[PDB]
Amino acid sequence: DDDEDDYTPSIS
Amino acid sequence: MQQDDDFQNFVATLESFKDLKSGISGSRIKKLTTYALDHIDIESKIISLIIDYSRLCPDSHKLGSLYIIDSIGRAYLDETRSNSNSSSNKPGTCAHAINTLGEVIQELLSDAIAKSNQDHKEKIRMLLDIWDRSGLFQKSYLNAIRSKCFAMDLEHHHH
Repeated sequence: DDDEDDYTPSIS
Repeated sequence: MQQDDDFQNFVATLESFKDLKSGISGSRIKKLTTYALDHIDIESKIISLIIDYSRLCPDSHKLGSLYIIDSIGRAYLDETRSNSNSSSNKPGTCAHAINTLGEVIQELLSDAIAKSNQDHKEKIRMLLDIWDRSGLFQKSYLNAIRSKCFAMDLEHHHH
């Protein structure tokens, strides 16, 4: 809801 | 640093996830993830909160539990892989932390696949590839992680 909702990690 | 009242901030951050409908909170996730990196000495209570949150919490919070576990989990192996923290006491390092998850990650994932929706299943799935890139040993990718039982318990189509 609040904040960086649905955060996403990533790597090549 | 240890069994101090510092834990309260880590608890209230976790509780702040429980308060959300999506259960995800990227900056807050990074807050307790960064304090966990600054101090592996409390990995014991930290690992206890992710497994307990991920098991009890709702389906969206299970997705968010795996975001936390991905952030703190990989960063623990990476940091210790980059530092002398890979050669210290068992508890209070990635050693006991990845060891603890290595025996129960099957509970968190299998339940999360069965509880979470197809889009959430995919977020976890990219997290598994991200964990295979990091090399985390918690690769308990048994058929329970496929959760094909709860998939047959529900409607589906692809033809």
